[PDB]
Amino acid sequence: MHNHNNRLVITPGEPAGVGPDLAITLAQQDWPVELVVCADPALLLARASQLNLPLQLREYQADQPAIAQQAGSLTILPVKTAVNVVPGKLDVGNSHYVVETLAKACDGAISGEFAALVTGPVQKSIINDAGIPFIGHTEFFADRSHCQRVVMMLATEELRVALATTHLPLLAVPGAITQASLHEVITILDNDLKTKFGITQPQIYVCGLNPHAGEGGHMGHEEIDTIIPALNTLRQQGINLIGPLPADTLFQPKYLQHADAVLAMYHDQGLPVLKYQGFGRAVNITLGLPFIRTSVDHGTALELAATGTADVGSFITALNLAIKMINNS
Amino acid sequence: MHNHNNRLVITPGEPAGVGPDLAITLAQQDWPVELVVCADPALLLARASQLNLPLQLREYQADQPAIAQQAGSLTILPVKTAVNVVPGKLDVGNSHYVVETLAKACDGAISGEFAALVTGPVQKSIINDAGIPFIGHTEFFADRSHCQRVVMMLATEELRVALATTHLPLLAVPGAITQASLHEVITILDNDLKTKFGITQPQIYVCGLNPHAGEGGHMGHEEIDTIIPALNTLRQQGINLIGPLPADTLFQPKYLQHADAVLAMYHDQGLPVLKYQGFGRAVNITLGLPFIRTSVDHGTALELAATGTADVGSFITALNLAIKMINNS
Ligand SMILES: OC[C@H]1O[C@@](CO)(O[C@H]2O[C@H](CO)[C@@H](O)[C@H](O)[C@H]2O)[C@@H](O)[C@@H]1O
Ligand SMILES: OC[C@H]1O[C@@](CO)(O[C@H]2O[C@H](CO)[C@@H](O)[C@H](O)[C@H]2O)[C@@H](O)[C@@H]1O
Ligand code: NI
Ligand code: NI
Repeated sequence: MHNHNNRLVITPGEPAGVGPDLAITLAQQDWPVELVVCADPALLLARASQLNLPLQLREYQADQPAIAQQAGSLTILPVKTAVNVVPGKLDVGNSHYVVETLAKACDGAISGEFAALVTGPVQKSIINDAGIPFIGHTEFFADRSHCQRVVMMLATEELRVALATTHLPLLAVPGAITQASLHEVITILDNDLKTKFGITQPQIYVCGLNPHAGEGGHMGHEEIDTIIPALNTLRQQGINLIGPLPADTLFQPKYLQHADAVLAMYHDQGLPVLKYQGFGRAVNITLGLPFIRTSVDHGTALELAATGTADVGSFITALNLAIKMINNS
Repeated sequence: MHNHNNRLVITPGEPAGVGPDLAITLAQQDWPVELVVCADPALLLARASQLNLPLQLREYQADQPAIAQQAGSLTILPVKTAVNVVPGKLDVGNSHYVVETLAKACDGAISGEFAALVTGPVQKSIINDAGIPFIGHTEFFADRSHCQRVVMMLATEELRVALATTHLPLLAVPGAITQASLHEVITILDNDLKTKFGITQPQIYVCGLNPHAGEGGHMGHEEIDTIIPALNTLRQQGINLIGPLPADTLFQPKYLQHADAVLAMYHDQGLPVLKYQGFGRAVNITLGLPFIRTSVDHGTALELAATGTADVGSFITALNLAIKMINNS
């Protein structure tokens, strides 16, 4: 989107989970944008009561100017649960409700009614148990957006890793890396660093696939046959790319500090460092969608729902990042 | 070895490299053990001159009591270079000398003449160019020790990762993990944590091979078919093992803090986090050898030889770890 307004939509997600707690907790401070929470209002107020935190919900008025959200409030875009919610207890009765809040939030983000979509956790199993096709937010938003390719990034305030491949068995990773696949992934990554993170000339640092980036062909051939040629084609199109580098070189701070994003070839090459340094404030950012979407990188934490022990760090950081992307855009 | 004396052998390694600088720099403080440096004495004194640091070499007297090394000195076990050494310039003429210092140091560590072997960097190419079979210190010491299996560990003062597999292309990793291979690797790892690190009941935490440790068979089958059964056999023999866990769970500090060592299944699953947090003070420790051996985790840094800019952190930490292993043993 070339223009962004001053309203963000938040879906708390699974009502039995901690998303509601976390939304209510986020709401105890002032924000520079309007926080439009798509959720059941009774739930939020009752969860706020269970946690002993105050909360006033303001009706969402689409035709009004955004009002920067004030401490002790949220702006509600009300959607009703079908059944009573009991914290910690999944109930198939409320899955239509969860997915409805996603649909609404996604439709808004698409049109630009909402400047960014920030998501709390949902539970795939209970959604499926209600007969609704669902894997994650990513596929639901991609399909509803008619978005043909997305790229996963995990990011903290200080470090961004994107993945060339995601939830594949290790056996399948080398075959899944092609020149075509890397072309698509890096184009999206470079495009969003510019358009979403507002970095005019992103420096993207790339991991080899093999240990020591293949050590001259002595420890694998994928760097020579596939990665290097793909990067060179992209550099011809103007994308600033350094690598491929050994992962255990690149992930030293002395080099990391130079990267705007790192592209890991596979899940466990990239995520461990981020989680190590993340202090539980890591944020999932879905690239390639036609709008800004950030997310918590934890689950529903059902056992912690309504306890006051759920950590708000991921959600606060997700919302913080969203807001910078709205602006640095 | 059931008993350790108060003498450590240091091989500075490649004379044209930074190993000599680093040895001379280590020597500017007091140590609780005797530091027997197997190297050319003219080289060390000349490198000390180039770096403007003082240095007195004490002749090594095997039949005397160890004397705790004093600041401004080393104990020399002299071995002559064949040709003049020029910092930064590899010379095939001196490779026989490098390998001779390794042989001597290794023979001593074997017999218990030396309580631990700590190695500076060597350069494989120049050793090979002189017609001498060489890959690394590890294979040279393993073969000379008649040691049938070694396990690589990278460790800092705060975190230890061992690897189930090392310098293999990613394609080869899943096939290289067997019940047999994991049995051998974990036996060695557990044995050395007890005998070398002095941890009576090591808690070893194990990564799955696949992302999310295979997610119940939905993201790979190796955890179910191979890893889990291997760990259960080992737990029957009394080895305390937690996992397999997702790498991007396990490498969070909140869980790491509980592990005495982490076993990563492959190189890039384990090393990046260690290097990230290592601040360049990471130490390679070779497990399974019949003596304690620690090492720098950097190369010869030829361009930095005699500049005073080479970082001593890895070497200081390597020597520090060696000394604790001598004692905690
Ligand atoms: O040993 C590293 C190995 O990685 C490659 C890429 O596959 O090169 C990387 O490392 C080089 C420094 O060792 C850099 O000059 C290069 O730009 C970087 O891509 C291989 O060529 C090399 O053998
Ligand atoms: O999703 C994790 C995945 O890993 C396995 C091992 O392959 O189990 C690990 O994680 C469980 C918690 O989710 C622990 O109970 C277990 O001890 C640990 O090994 C799989 O069983 C699971 O599907
Ligand atoms: Ni994942
Ligand atoms: Ni390596």
